[PDB]
Amino acid sequence: TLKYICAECSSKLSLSRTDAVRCKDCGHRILLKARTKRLVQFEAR
Amino acid sequence: MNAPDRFELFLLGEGESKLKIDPDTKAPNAVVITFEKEDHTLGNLIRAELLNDRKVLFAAYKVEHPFFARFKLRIQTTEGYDPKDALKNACNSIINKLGALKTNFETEWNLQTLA
Amino acid sequence: NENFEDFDVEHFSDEETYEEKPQFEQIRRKTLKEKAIPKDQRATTPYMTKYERARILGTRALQISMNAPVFVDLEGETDPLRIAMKELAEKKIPLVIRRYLPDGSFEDWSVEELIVDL
Amino acid sequence: SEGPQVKIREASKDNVDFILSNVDLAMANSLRRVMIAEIPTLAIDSVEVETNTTVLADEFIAHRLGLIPLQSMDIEQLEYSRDCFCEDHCDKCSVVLTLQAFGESESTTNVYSKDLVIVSNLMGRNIGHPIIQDKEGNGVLICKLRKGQELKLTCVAKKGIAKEHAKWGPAAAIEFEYDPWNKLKHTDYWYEQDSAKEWPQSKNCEYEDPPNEGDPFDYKAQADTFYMNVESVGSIPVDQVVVRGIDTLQKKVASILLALTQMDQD
Amino acid sequence: GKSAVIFVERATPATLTELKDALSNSILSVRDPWSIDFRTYRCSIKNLPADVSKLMYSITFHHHGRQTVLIKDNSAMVTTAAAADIPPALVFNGSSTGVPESIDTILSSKLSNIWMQRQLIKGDAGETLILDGLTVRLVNLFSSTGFKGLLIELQADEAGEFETKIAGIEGHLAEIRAKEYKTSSDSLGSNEICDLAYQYVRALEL
Amino acid sequence: MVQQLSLFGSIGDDGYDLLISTLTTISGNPPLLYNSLCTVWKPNPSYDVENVNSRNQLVEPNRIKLSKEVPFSYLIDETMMDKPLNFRILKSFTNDKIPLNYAMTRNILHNTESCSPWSLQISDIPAAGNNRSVSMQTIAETIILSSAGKNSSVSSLMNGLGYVFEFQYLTIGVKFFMKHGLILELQKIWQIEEAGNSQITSGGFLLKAYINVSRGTDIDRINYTETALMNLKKELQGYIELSVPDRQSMDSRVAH
Amino acid sequence: MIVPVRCFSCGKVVGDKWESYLNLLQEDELDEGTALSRLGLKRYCCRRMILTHVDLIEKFLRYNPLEKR
Amino acid sequence: ELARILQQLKLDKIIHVLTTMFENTGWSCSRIIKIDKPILLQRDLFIRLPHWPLNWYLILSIISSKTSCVVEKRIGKIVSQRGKWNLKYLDNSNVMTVKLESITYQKIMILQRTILNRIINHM
Amino acid sequence: YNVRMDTMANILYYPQKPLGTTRAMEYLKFRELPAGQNAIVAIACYSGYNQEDSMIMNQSSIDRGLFRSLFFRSYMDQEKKYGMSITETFEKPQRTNTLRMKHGTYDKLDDDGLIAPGVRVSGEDVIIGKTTPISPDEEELGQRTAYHSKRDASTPLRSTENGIVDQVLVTTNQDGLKFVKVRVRTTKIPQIGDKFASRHGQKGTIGITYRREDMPFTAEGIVPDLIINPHAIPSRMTVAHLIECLLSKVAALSGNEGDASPFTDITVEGISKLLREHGYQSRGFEVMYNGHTGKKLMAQIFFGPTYYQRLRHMVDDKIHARARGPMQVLTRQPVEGRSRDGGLRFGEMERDCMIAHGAASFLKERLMEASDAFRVHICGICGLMTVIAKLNHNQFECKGCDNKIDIYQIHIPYAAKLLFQELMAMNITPRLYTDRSRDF
Ligand SMILES: [Mg+2]
Ligand SMILES: [Zn+2]
Ligand SMILES: [Zn+2]
Ligand SMILES: [Zn+2]
Ligand SMILES: [Zn+2]
Ligand SMILES: [Zn+2]
Repeated sequence: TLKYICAECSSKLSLSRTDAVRCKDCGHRILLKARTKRLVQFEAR
Repeated sequence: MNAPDRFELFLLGEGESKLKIDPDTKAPNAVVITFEKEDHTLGNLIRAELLNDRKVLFAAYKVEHPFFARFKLRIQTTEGYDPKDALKNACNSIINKLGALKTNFETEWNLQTLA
Repeated sequence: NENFEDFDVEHFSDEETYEEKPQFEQIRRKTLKEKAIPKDQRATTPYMTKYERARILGTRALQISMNAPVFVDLEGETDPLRIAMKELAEKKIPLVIRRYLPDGSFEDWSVEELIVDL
Repeated sequence: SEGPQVKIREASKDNVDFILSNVDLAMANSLRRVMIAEIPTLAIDSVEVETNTTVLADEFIAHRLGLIPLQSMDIEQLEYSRDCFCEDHCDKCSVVLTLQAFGESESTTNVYSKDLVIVSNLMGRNIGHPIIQDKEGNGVLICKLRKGQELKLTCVAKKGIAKEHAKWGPAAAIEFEYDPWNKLKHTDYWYEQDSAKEWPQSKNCEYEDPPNEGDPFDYKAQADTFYMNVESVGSIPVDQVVVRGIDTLQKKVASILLALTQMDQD
Repeated sequence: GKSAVIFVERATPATLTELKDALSNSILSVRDPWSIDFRTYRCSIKNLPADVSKLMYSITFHHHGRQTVLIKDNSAMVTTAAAADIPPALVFNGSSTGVPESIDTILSSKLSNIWMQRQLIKGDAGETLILDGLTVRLVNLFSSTGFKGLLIELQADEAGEFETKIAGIEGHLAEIRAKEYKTSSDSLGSNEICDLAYQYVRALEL
Repeated sequence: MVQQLSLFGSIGDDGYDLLISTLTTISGNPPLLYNSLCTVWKPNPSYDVENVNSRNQLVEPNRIKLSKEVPFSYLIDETMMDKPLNFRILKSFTNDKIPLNYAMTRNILHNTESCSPWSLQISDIPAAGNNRSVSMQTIAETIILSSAGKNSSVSSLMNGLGYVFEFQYLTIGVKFFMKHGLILELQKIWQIEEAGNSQITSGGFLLKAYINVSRGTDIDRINYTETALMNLKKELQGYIELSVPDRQSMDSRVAH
Repeated sequence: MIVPVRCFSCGKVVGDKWESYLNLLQEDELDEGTALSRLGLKRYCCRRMILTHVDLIEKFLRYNPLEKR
Repeated sequence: ELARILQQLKLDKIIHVLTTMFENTGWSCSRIIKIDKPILLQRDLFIRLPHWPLNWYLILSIISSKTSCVVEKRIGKIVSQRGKWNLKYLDNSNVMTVKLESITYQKIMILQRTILNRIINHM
Repeated sequence: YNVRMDTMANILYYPQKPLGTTRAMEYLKFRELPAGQNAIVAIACYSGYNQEDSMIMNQSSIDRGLFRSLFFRSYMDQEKKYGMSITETFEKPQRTNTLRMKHGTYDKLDDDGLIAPGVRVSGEDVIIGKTTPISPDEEELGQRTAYHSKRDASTPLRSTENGIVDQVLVTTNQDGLKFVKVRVRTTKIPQIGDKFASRHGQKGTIGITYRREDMPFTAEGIVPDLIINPHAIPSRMTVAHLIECLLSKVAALSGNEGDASPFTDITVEGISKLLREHGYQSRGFEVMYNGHTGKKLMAQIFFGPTYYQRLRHMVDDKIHARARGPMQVLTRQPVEGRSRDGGLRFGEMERDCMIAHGAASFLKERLMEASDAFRVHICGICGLMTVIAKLNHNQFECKGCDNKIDIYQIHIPYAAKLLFQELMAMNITPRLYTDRSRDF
């Protein structure tokens, strides 16, 4: 449901609530939540 | 957090004017003019031009605090001469000098051919 | 938490040093009317002290802020502290100072008769 | 014409060196201050980041993009965005640029200011283009990408002056000299043994007569003959820096005149 | 009558007195000074449908009884805040409370969840000049960065002959060396004040 | 920024003439027949709004009302031209039958060029301070003078400002301008609906004694108008009772 | 981290000179002062802006990207 | 002060009656114009009628005393630059002094029939 | 640092290696990971805003990036299983079914109870959303119903801070429980009150910031990034600051790095000579001009680059005010810490300074109306605070004394009431009486 990236193999994953928080490709247990899709405003100062 | 907005160094706020003039009771025929949203760039120019006027007895300015973009210009003139009129003549002569400066720089830059 | 090399001295921290070095009548009785010293034999100064001036100004300013009648004419002054200062200046503060002597006796000195020399 | 005289010694694309005579020190310093702080310039002010997978922070890149110099020749034809009637920004008050950078190469891909692409309508004006000065054709090194890294963003460039932020300053450093022989004695020279030996002569000492060492002090002499070297960042030509500084100071004095007359006629 | 406006966007601060000096040969008289403010309101509704504008222009003339006109999507609303020009019926029937308040301050105080003020242009210390059978009326427009443009307001008390006069004023603007003026004489649909406000909107919008 | 120093009450229809005579004796002024069709507009439910405003203070949405007169030829039902317009005509108006109907009020609202003058009134809940013996309410009002354009109807103007029609009522009554600026109104209220009119003040007249003060900051003026209201109350004791109505009743905010 | 766009003191654009500075150092065999002079940095503020810059961005880039497309 | 106000009234009644006689027959008298010095007590009026060339005026300058009051008639060319009025040309050669008891509407019509020719002659 | 989830991290935008450097630091890798910038420093009494170790920084240099820094703060949270049904969970809470929700926004959270990286957050904004189950059918705070099955145990951002969510890391601990770490990134831009030090014991805060047109300037248009006061030099005898500024000037002119190792044969006369063939006054003085008027300053200014360090004491991390706020559980005095919206200590010797001033009413207002003003009832028979007071029924009674008409009202600090009750627990009777018994 929500988008995650593995720590070192950089694989994209979709996680629901009941899913265990682990990587399905290499078995690593550290996942980073994805960058938001919305545009983010920065003043150039 | 407490830093002021940097456009308030030159942008007049709501309900405030560029100029305000108060009479000065310390000396006869003298005014104090508060220039809002201006600084030393204008202050030194206007004061030094007012001091070139022979009918101006006193001309000084001060920025009382660097936090606030305003300065106070005290002008005292001879009797029968309005300090408002002295400000007008000083500003007009500054305008004329700057126009002559712009014209001279145009002519000399056009004379330059290595650019 | 915090870990800083800038030695900010722990103020009000003397108990470390404490634990380091721990080893080494005739004229007036009760509350009778005699406690009131009469006006003719008052022995205190006729001058208003700095503390008397401060508390009279504070009390009068508090009363003026809480809408007491003002016994001077106003010159456009709105702040109760300067209204109280003007009332002190031309002596229109209807208060008295009860100066307590160490034996429990007291002297009543009105603000009108006290000299404001400071 | 009668007034301040200009004698340009050296002229270049990004430098003008000139002598400014028959003028007051207040006028010369006010012109220097206006050129530093008061000339309107186009610079990137707003950054919308859609993708940033770089090693640099978002506002790091945004600050760099704000400091990128942009062409500002027709900046008077652009309008202040706070004065414009649009909601946030539009073609009348801003220039919209786009940066699209991807690491498709095995080596490090440099993201330059030449990769900024104007996507708004310029309406035939001469603003918005990043300034290229070096011979390689690249601009300022904005970022660096490893393979797989992406930087995807949109800039909104609005006009401003350098008191609001120094990114809007077009004047770099401004060399300013008067009285190279200290004939007015506005400096008292610190020395150990001999001030003339220990203090190097300036390059403008060749354009004035040296003191005769027996003549007395000239108490009537004032400060004129200002040697000024204006440098251009690149946003506007350096002669336009000087000329628009003069014009900006003139509009300030004219605004003082008009405010004075407006409250006089009330 | 009939009204029109000319807005000279790119002009000097002294263009007012220059145009007055150029028109001085035809001036019949001079009247009292006037003032005006031009407020811009943006709609802050997050979900607005298509074919609706978020712009609302609030124009307060300190002449014409100090009246404010709101313009939105070619729709005008005339509003007053003075007690002189209230109809006596609203005072007598208890709908009004004697003294009104300005719609600008009510918008900026208690209708600010819908409309937010962003731009304020104040034309103060203006002049009114009476020509031959006509009224021109000048002011310098002040946005937040000082001067914005020159404003000329054409008033005529007959409407049968107006195009020759407006062409003549445009000609005077031509020999005062101003060629990129925006001239507006459009109507709505329709009284003098609301047509004037719509003309002001069309002139000030590029 | 007006404040209405107000008291409220009610009478039956039988005591209406007795109260008219009594107030005529009190004031020395004859009663003044008046009407004001009040149309009420609430913010659009399809518009997502923010609780904050242009500044950082959070506010509630509020119903804002538009009031104007209706000519009495539109309230005469072609049967009472002969009797003059006075206080005596309010005895006939007891039931729901009013000649002003929903179709004609819709015609008035939609202007089917130029629009009639209106009064735009915005009122919050009265003050919560339980130390004033009279109901103090804050009302901000403009006078909408005229309109034009192809979209010149005042309903569509209210939609442009973002407010849709909710309900409307016609009030008809008589008022007295008595001593020192006290306006005492005595009125009937009918709700105008497409399903039919309804007499809200069923079988009686509503009483509202109010004073408008331009500066509610002027505490001396507030106290003077308040003690004028209590002087009227003391003069009216025994016959009719003046009391402060509920602030929940006088609140015009949109509930959620 | 990466070369600054402008000199801190005066605002001269120096971020376009970093690659040419490195090239003048490594393939023209110039010493650093002559390289700065050939770039045109005559004020020592502009000279130290390039001379003292420690370019840590390739040290950051040697790490694998966290989000890879 | 009463005497100064009375002499002000002396000149102002004459100014009013001359303005009335000029504006009744068709002269567009100007009050938008002011001069710092027009060269006893005197008062100037710059009269113009819009059927003869631009930027030209007739200066009617009354001079008054306790006894006798007369008026000088001159022709001038006044142009305004940057809000300041300057007399580009002054005609002190063909100047005549007449009295208010001697001026009449017929002489004003002769003045109309003369000033057009004079304005044509002055260039 | 980009892959390290440190609790606090401060990174310079543009670290610069020092112009004046030692031979020792290239084994310390100081030229590879430097901790400062070479700021052009003038030693001048310019405006009086650099006195008592204050400094004037260039606002234009600040705008162009002088001493700008990234600040990273990591917030770690866990969901733990206290029992069977008592388990914490990461979710986006809803006000309809969750009790004690914080007044900050929950809208930036996603379905997992976490904010995606890249989203701007401000103070008191919920960044980690956690709920814990509670016992149904209770009565607390009035706003309690049967729908509130959970209560909020969320982690919000620090109330004074803000920034951008840089990274969100979701993993498992040793126990297997899910736990998250949220790194939020902000930018500290230098401002008045930020602390900067040179490498010679010369600490100081920014006194004021001037723009370039207001800064003093040389004949070449060089303005300082920093003005420090001449009075910081002679008493402190930091001659090495002057020598390093001279050496850094020579190094910047020659394109080298200066050898500033301690016990070498490197002299001020040699550095001055090299500065002289670089065409400057040999002792580091330059003729500078006043920025306000353009006139030459009568004194010539010691001018040149100096290595300065941005210290981590920023004024925004230290500014703190409290009108009213939370009270401590025990003493009901203002709590400790600026992060808890706490009070400031009015200690014994601050009280003693007030005593020496003679401000008795201000002292009483500080100790009572500003910390803890507690009303308590005693009786005339025993001085104890064991008087049962029913203010709604207007009924006062003391057990034991059995008196109901001899009740006195006193205002004491809650700390004083706690002291008296602790004495009562320790079997001391601190009987408080409202009348005197013996003479003075
Ligand atoms: Mg200290
Ligand atoms: Zn993996
Ligand atoms: Zn725009
Ligand atoms: Zn530089
Ligand atoms: Zn007891
Ligand atoms: Zn209890």
